[PDB]
Amino acid sequence: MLIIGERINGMFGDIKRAIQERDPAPVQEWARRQEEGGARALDLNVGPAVQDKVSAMEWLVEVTQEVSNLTLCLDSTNIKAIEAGLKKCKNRAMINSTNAEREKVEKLFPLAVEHGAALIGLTMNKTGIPKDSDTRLAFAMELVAAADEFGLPMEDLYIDPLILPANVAQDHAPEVLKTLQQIKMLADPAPKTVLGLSNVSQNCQNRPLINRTFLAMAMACGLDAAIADACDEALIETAATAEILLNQTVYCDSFVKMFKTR
Amino acid sequence: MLIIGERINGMFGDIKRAIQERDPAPVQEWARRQEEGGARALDLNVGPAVQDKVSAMEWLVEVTQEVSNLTLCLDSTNIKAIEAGLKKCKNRAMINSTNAEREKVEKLFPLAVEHGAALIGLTMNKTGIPKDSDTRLAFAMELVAAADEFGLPMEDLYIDPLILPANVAQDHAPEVLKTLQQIKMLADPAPKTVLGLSNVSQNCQNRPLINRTFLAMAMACGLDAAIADACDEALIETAATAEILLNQTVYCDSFVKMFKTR
Amino acid sequence: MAVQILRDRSRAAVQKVVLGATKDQGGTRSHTIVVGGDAALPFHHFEGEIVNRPVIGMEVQDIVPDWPDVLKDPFTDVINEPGRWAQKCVAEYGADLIYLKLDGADPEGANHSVDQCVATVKEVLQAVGVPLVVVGCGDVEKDHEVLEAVAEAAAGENLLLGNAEQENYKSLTAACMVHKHNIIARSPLDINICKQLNILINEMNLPLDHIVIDPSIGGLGYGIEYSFSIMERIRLGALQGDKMLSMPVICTVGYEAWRAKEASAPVSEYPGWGKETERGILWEAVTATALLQAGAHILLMRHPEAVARVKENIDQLMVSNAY
Amino acid sequence: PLTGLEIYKQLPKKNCGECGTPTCLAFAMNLASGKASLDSCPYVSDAAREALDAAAAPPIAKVVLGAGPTAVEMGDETELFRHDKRFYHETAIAIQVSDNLSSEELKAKVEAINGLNFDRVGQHYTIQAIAIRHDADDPAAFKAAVASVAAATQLNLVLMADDPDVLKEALAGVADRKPLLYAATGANYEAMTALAKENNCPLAVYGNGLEELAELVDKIVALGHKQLVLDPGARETSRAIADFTQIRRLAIKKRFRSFGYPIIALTTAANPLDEVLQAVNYVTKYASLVVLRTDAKEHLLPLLSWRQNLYTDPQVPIRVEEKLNEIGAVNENSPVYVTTNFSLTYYSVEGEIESTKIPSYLLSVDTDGLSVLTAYADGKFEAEKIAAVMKKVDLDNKVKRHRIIIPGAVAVLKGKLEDLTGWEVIVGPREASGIVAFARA
Amino acid sequence: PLTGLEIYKQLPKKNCGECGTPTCLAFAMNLASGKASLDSCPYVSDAAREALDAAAAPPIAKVVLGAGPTAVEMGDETELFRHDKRFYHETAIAIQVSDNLSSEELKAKVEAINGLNFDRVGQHYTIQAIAIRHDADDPAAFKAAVASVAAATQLNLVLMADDPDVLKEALAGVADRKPLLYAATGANYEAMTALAKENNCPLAVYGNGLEELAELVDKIVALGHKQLVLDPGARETSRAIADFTQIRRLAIKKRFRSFGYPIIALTTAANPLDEVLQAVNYVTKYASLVVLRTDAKEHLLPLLSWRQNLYTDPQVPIRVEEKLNEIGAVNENSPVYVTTNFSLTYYSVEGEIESTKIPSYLLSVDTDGLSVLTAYADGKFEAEKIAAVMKKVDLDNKVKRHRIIIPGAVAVLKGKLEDLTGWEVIVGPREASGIVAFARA
Ligand code: B12
Ligand code: B12
Ligand code: SF4
Ligand code: SF4
Ligand SMILES: [Ca+2]
Ligand SMILES: [Ca+2]
Repeated sequence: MLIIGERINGMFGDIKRAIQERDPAPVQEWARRQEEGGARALDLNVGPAVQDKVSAMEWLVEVTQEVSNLTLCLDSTNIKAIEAGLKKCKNRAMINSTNAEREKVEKLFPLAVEHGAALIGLTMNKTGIPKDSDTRLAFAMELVAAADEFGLPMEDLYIDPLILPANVAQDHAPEVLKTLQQIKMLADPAPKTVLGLSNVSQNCQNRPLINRTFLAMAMACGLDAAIADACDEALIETAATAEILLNQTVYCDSFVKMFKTR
Repeated sequence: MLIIGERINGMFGDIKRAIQERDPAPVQEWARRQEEGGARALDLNVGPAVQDKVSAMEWLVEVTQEVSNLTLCLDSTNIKAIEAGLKKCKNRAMINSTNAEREKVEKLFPLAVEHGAALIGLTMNKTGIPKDSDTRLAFAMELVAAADEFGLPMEDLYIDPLILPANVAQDHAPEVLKTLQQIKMLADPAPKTVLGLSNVSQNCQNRPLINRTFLAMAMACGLDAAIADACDEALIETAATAEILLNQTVYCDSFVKMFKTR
Repeated sequence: MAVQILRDRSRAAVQKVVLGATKDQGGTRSHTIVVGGDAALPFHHFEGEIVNRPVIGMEVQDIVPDWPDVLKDPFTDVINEPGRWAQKCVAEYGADLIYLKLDGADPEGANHSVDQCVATVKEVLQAVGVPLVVVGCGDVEKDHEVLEAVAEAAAGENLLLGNAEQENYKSLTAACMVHKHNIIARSPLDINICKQLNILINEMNLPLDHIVIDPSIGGLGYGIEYSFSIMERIRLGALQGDKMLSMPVICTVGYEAWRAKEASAPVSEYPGWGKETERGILWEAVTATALLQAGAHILLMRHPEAVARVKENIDQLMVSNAY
Repeated sequence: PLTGLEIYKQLPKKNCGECGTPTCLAFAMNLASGKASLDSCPYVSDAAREALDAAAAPPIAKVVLGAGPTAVEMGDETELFRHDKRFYHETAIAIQVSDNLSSEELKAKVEAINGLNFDRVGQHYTIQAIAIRHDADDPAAFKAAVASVAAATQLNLVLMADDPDVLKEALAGVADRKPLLYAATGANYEAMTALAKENNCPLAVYGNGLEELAELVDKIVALGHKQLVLDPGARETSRAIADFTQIRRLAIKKRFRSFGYPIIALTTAANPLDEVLQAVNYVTKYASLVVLRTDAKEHLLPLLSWRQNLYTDPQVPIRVEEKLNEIGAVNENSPVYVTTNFSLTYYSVEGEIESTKIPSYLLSVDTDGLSVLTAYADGKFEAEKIAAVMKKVDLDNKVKRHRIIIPGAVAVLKGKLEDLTGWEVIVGPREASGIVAFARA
Repeated sequence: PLTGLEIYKQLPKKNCGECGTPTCLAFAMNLASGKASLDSCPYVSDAAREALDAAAAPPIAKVVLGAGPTAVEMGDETELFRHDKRFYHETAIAIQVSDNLSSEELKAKVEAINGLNFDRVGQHYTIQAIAIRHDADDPAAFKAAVASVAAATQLNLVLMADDPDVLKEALAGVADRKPLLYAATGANYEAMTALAKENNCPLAVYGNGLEELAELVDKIVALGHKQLVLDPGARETSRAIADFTQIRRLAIKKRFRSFGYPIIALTTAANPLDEVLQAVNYVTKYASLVVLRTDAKEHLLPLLSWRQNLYTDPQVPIRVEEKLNEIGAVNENSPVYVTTNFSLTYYSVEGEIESTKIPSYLLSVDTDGLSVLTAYADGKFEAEKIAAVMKKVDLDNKVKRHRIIIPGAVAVLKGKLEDLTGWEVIVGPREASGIVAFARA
C-alpha cells in the first residue's frame, strides 16, 4: 500500500497562506511530517483560492523536493500547471489526474509517458460520476486501452473508481469495491488502483474510523494506493496490517514500525 | 454482521473451573457482557478438560438461556453432546460444526433441519486444511449441495473457510479472502459465511488490531458472521462501520451505537 | 407446474403506537387507536400478520381555512367552529382521528394567542371522543410556546404532537416526554435524516413506540414517487430489523393533494381534465391509495368523500389474502 | 453468471469423467468458472439444455399488443421495487364496452373513450385499448360490436368471448391489428390456442387461482404459443395484490417459467370511484394491462398521473429544454424570470405565471434536470454560469429592460450575479407560488 | 476467461453492433464476464478458435510417456515457486545408452540401469526411462540396440535419432510402449510429426534458441500433433536455467501456447559429479525430463533425493503409520522409545538406533505427522496421547520390562506420564544422535 500524503493542499488554510505569500516553511514541514507518518508519496495541490496555477505548482514542486525525495503527486485540473510542474520535478512523479475523455487522454497520457511519470485515471466521462460499477468498468477499460495505445506501462496507470461520501451516497461504496475487484480482469498485468480516501467520510461522523475501515476493505479488493491522511497513525496501522493479511509483506511482530519506516 | 461471542469456552481458565464445579455465575456474566458489547449469538464450548461432554453441554445451554435469549452456538466435536444440547434449547441455535466428510454430513445436516438450527460447515475433510482457494471452494460446493440434498435452507448454512494465524500460515489469509468472494458462484441465494476470527492473530503482536482489520477485509469479501471477542470495542466499531460501507444498513451518524444496541 | 408460494418471513415488525387514553388511563377519550405492528409488506397477509388497519384523521383548523369552495362546502355549517367541525367529521364522515391543525397561530396570519390555541384544543376534546393529532402553524418560535402549553393542558390525553425536525426537535420531544404524548418526526425526504432524527429523539428518553415518521410526502403528480420509494425503504428497513425505521408512518395527503392545480381548477378552463369535483376527490384519494401501498399507517385527509372511498379501499385490503 | 448448484442439479450424476472432470459436481463448479462447454457432457436431458439457456434469459417475456405505431410493449420487467432500478413499461389501460349495448350507445361510448387523452405539466397521457365484452345472447351481436368498435377507433383491441367459434367469426376482419384474445380456459384452450397461433395474436390465459393458471400456461406453451398475458382469476383487490406479487416474484426470484409473462387485471368495483382506487392498486402491484369500465375524464386523469409517476426513472430527472420560454403575451416590456431545468420546477414557475396570467419570459437554465437547491449544491448554479446564460439565451434582444428575478432560496448569489452580468437582480419569493404576489408589488 | 485487453486487440475494429454489443471494446467486457459468446461476431480471424482454447486450457499441457502401469505424466504444472502451492509431477529421469555399445556391453549396462532404484527413510526412488542414442554409422545398429534394450527392461524408452527412417525401423517393435521420439527439427519435422501421429507417441521438438523452438512448435501443432516436449537447445547451465524459466513463465503468466508443454533437458558435463550438479539445477528449474549419462548408484541417489524433496507437498507432512516397529530382532529385554509419526522424526530415530545395532521397539504416536517439538507445542503430544497409545500399541505383550524412553525435548512430560501409564518413563537425548551412548549406560 502506497500512502500518498494529502496535506499539502491549497484548500487548507496554512497551505493557502503559504502559496499566496510564497513561504516554503509550512509546505516543507508538512512534507516532512507526512513522510515521518508513513507516506511515500506527496500530493501537491495549489488549491481553489490561488489563481496563478502555472506558477504556483512550480513553487510547490521546488520547495518540497528541497527537503524530500518522495514521489510528488501533482494535483491539478490545469495541464499547464501539471506540465510545468513535471519540468521542475527532480524526483519521480505522478499525475493527478486524467479522465476517460479523449480530449484529456490525448493530452495527459503521452505527457506522462514522455516524463515517465505515473498517471491517475478517473473512471468518469464529461457527464459526471457513474452510478454503478459496470459503467465504472467501461471507463476503466477505456483507460486501459489508452495505456496500451500511448505506450504507458500498465503498472504506472492508477485507475480511480471514484469513492463518494457514505452519508449522501452510501450505495456507491460497494459499487467501488466491486469495481476494484473486477479491474484485475481488464488487463494482465492488471492496472493499479488508487482512491481519494478521505472522500468516503466527507461530512460524516467519526471520519478516521470510516476512512481506515474502507481502506482495509478496498485493499482486500485490490487497492494499491491511497491519497489520505498520512498523519493519522491508526490509518497507517491499518495499511500496515492489511498488507500482512494480504501476504504482500512478510509478517514480523514489529510490522507496524516496519511499514512506517519503510 | 452477526457477532458470535467466543468467551464462554472451556479452554478459558475461569470457564473450565465453572463447569467442573457447576458455578453458573461466570457463564451467565460472560453471557451478559458479550450481549452488552454487541453479540447476538453465544458460542458455547465444553472444553478439553471435561469428560462427560453431554452433561456439560446441557448445563451450559441451561444456565445460559436463563439470562439470555440470544442464539446459542453449540460448539463441540462431540455430536452426541450437540443433539443433547439442542434438546434443551428454548431459543434458536446453531451447530458448530461439520466438515465435508460424508460421515459427518449425514450425521449433522438432518440434525440441523430437525431442530430448525443453523449449521456451520468447515471446508475440509480428514486430509487437513486446504491451502488453495479452489480446494476450499470445492469443499464448499459439497456443503452447499448437501444442504439442498437434506433440505437445509441455504441461508442456514454457514460456510467456514478456516482462517489460520498470520505468523506461521500467512499465505492462507488471502486464500480465505478469495474463497469468501468466490462463494457467490456456488448458489443463488448464496450461502452464508463464518470465521473463527481470533485464530488469525494467535501468537501475534497486537491481536486486536489484526482481528478487526481482517474482519473488515473479510466482510468486503462477503463475510456474514464471526466467532470473536464481543467485548472488544474497537472490533465492534469495525463491524458497524463495514456494514455501512457495504450498504447493508442505512447510514446514520450514530451508526456505531445502533449496531451495539441492535 | 406445481406452484409453491414464495413467503418472505420478517425479522422484526413496525412498532405499535397507541393513540389516546380513556378515563381509567387518565384521559377523556372514548377509546384508543392502535397503529403499526405490521410483520410484512403492506397488506401481505400471506407472509406476515397485519394486525392493525391504517386510520384516517380528518383536518380541523382554528380558522376558516383558505381552501377551495369544493373543500369547504361539506362543512359550511360548522367550518367556523372547531368543536362542531370535529363532531361532523366523526359522526357523519367516519373520521378515526381528528387532525387539529392550528394555522390560526401564524404570527403573519390570525396570530391566535397561546390561550386561544389551548381553548381550541379543549373545545375539540370536549366535542368528540376520538384521539387527537395536534400540530402548529409552522412558525418555529410560536409553535414552541403553543405546543408546550397544549402538552401541559391536555396532559393525560396521550396526544400525537408534531412536528419535530432535524434542527428543531428538543423542545417538542421534552414536552412529549414529560407530559406523556406521542411525537411526529418530520424529515425532508431523506431516509438518513429520518433515521438519525428518530435516534436524537429517542436519546432524550422518549420511548421508540411513542414516535411516528412523517417523510414529507409529495402530492400526486408533484413528486409522490419519491416519497413512495422512501416509504418502501422505511418499511423494508423495519422488516429487516432496523429499529430506527420501525416507527409507523404518517402522511399529510390532505395538504399536499389540495395545493395541486389539478385538484381544484375549473373544467371551464381545463376541459380535458373533466369535472372538478370528482377530479379533486380522486386527486386526494389516489394520493392516499398509492401511499397506502408504500406502508402508510396514518393518513391526514380533508375531503369526506375521498375519506369514504379510501376507508373502503382499506377495508378491501384488510381482507386476508393468505393461501 | 450461473450458480454452481443450478448447473449441478441438472446433471446425470454419473461421475463418469467423460467431460474431463472427476465428478459432475466438480464439472458444474467448473462450468460456473467457464472452463469446459456444457456440450462436454454427452448425457443429461434435453430439458437441461432448455432450463440452462432460459436461466440466462430475462425473467419476464416481452409481448406486444397490437401492431404498427399503435402497438404497445407489455411485460419485460426485472424489479420488485422501482428504487432497486426502475420499472420499464407503463401499464396498458383498456376501457371496457359491452355488446349488450345498442349501436348508438356503443358509438357514444367509443367516441368518449377516444377522448381520454390528457395534457399536463408538459406531459401527454393516453390509454391503450378498448375491450369488447360478449354479454349478448346471440353470437352475431359480438361480431356486430367489434366491427362497430373497430370502425370507430384506432386504439388496440381486446376481444372477450369464451366460445372460440364466436370469437373466430368476430376476429377475421380485425386480425390484422393483433388484438389480445380473451381468454384461454381449461375448457377451450385447444381451440383458443389454435386461433391465437394461426392469427399471431397475443393470448390471455385464465386460471382460477395460481395453480390452475400455471398448468394452463404450460399446456399452451407446449402447443407452441408464447405470447401470453396472465389472469390468475383474482376479482378482489387483496387477492389480486397477493397473486400479482407471486407471479412477479416467482418469475424474477425463482425463474418460474410458467409465470414469466405480463399480467392482465380486471377491476370489479361497481362504484367508479372505488374502481379507480382498485386500478391504482393494480398498476402499483405489477399489472401490465388493466381493464376499466368507467370512461370519465375526471376518473382517468389521476390514475394516468399515478401511472406516469410510478414508472418515471428514479435515476434520471424529467427535464425541459434550456431555451427562453415565452409566457402569455409578448410585449417586450415583460419581466424575465430565472429558474432551473427540472420539469417539476419549470412548470411550477410557469404554471404560476400562467395560472395568474402574467405574460412574461421564463428562462430555463440547464441544470441537468436538477432542482434549484440540487443544482446549486452540485455547483451547477453559479453566478458566472448564470451570466453566460443571460447572454447565451440572447434575451437582451427581446426585453426593453434588463432586470432578472432570482430564486429566493438562492438570494446570496445575485449580487455576485448582478455585477458580472450587468443586469438588475431582484430576489423573488422562496417558493414559486409567491410570484402572483411579487409581480403586482 | 482471458484478459479483456487481449480479446479486444484480437477482435477486429469494426464497431458494427452485429454481436449485440454497441462497440468492440464493450464486447470485450461482455466476453470476460460471460454475457455473450464470440460466435455472435461474424468478423474475426482464426484467433477466435485460439481464444477458445488458450483461455480454457491449463497453461501447461499434460503429455504422457509410455503406456500402462509404467506410464509417467509430464508437464501439467501451474507454479513457479513450490511454496505458492506445490510442484505436481516429479522429474522423469532417463539414463542414456549408445548403440555403439556391443551386444554384451549393452545388456550389462541395462542390467545396471535396472538396478537404479533406492530405498531410504521410508521412501522408494526409481528412474523412468532409458534413452537409446543413435551414434553408430550404419542405421541397423539402432534397431538392434532398441530391440535388445526393450527385451531387457520394462522401463520407458526415448529414441534419439535425426533420421526419421531410422526411428521408423525401431518403432515397429516398441510403438505400443509409447516411447518419446527425439527429435523434430527444422530439417525433419514433417516426417517426424507424421511418425508421431501414426504411432501416437509424444514428440520432442528441438530449436536452437527460444525463437526457433516457438516457430517449430507452431508448425507441428498446425499439423495436428500436440503431444510435445520442448528442447530450446540449451547445452550450458546458465542458458538452460534462463530458457526453462522463460518457457515456464510464458506459458503460466502469458498463456503463450507455443510453450504450453513439458521440457526435456540434456546434461552435457563430462565429469559425472559435475553432471549430477547440473541435473539438480535442471530439476529445480522446471525440467520435466532430464537425460543423464552416468549410471552409478552413488550419483543417482543424491539426485533422486533432491527431486523427492523439491516435489514434496509443502502443506502435507509425510507420516509414518502409528503402531510400534521392531528394530532388528527385538527380544523381551530390549528398550522402548517414544516418538511422533512424522516420517522425518520417526526415521531419525530408526536410523540412529539401527546404526548402533540396538535391538528395540519404537512406538509412533500419531501427531498428524508433526515433529516432536511441533506437535508438543500444538497440544497433540501431551502426556495423555502418549499414555493412551501405550496400550493401543500392543507393546505390553512384547517386553518383560515396562520402561519408556521419552525424547529429551519432552522431558517435562515425565511426571505426568508415569502416573497414568504404570510405566517407568526415562528421559532420552534431546537428539537421537546420542541414543547410542544413552543405551550403553
Ligand atoms: C429529489 C432531491 C434530489 C434528487 C434530484 C432531484 C432534482 N432533479 O433536482 C437527487 C437525489 C439526485 C439529489 C441529489 C442531491 N441533493 Co438533493 N434533494 C432532493 C429533495 C428531496 C427534493 C428537491 C425537489 O425536487 N424539490 C422541489 C422543487 C420544486 O424545488 P425548487 O427547485 O427549489 O423550486 C421551488 C423554489 O425554489 C422556488 N423557485 C424556483 N425557481 C424560482 C424562480 C423564481 C424567480 C422565484 C421567485 C422562486 C423560484 O419555487 C419552487 C416551488 O416551491 C430536496 C429537498 C427537500 N426535501 O425539500 C433535496 C435537497 C435539495 N438536496 C440537497 C443536496 C445537498 C443534494 C446533493 C448535493 C447531496 C450530495 N450528494 O452531496 C445531491 C446533488 C449532487 C449529486 N447529484 O451528486 C439539499 C440542498 C440544500 C443544501 N445544500 O443544504 C436538500 C435540501 C436536502 C437537505 N440537505 O436537507 N437531490
Ligand atoms: C517445519 C516446522 C513446522 C511445520 C510442521 C512440521 C511438522 N510436520 O511437524 C509447521 C509450519 C506446520 C509448524 C508449525 C508450528 N511450529 Co514449528 N517448526 C518447524 C521446524 C522449522 C522444523 C521441525 C522439524 O521438521 N524438525 C525435524 C525433526 C526430525 O525434529 P524432531 O521431531 O524433534 O526429532 C528429532 C529429535 O527430537 C530427536 N527425537 C525424536 N524422537 C525421539 C525419540 C527418542 C526416544 C530420542 C532419544 C530422540 C528423539 O531426534 C530427532 C532427530 O534429530 C522447527 C524447528 C527447527 N528449525 O529446528 C519449528 C519449531 C518446532 N516450531 C515451533 C512452533 C512453536 C510451532 C507452532 C506451535 C507455531 C504457532 N503457529 O504457534 C506451529 C504448530 C501449531 C500449528 N500447526 O498451528 C517451535 C517449537 C519450540 C517451542 N515451542 O518454542 C520451533 C522450534 C520454532 C522456534 N520457536 O524456534 N512448524
Ligand atoms: S460426463 Fe456428464 S455425467 Fe459424466 S461425470 Fe461429466 S458431467 Fe457427470
Ligand atoms: S460484431 Fe464483432 S466487429 Fe461488429 S461491433 Fe461486435 S465485436 Fe465489433
Ligand atoms: Ca491490485
Ligand atoms: Ca454474504
